[PDB]
Amino acid sequence: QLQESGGGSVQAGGSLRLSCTAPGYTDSNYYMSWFRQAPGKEREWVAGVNTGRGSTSYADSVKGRFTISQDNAKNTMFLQMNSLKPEDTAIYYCAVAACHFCDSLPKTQDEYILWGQGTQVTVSS
Repeated sequence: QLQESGGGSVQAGGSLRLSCTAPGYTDSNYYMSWFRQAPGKEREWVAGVNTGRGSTSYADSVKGRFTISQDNAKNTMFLQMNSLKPEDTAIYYCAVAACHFCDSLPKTQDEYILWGQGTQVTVSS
């Protein structure tokens, strides 16, 4: 029951902005991460934000082209994806977990509690 939007197809070098909203999370601090999976591969962590600290982190394959930006509303985040390349084509998934210590952004699949459907991103040359 996450709200995800922004996916679609874009030419190579273009950009998209993925949006993710967690309805109950105006309370709490939380981890929110993006994972992606292309048909035939595992689901890799892409980027995430630790609202408890205020910090963001990125996988090396997207570092310098993907940035997370907060919203005025504290239960929503955006992933701005620039200079997209074909191998960024995949289903992108938002994931959220309420935060106790707010101690370190987790980078695997199984430590996140809430998941969306995923938005599909297709990059064509």
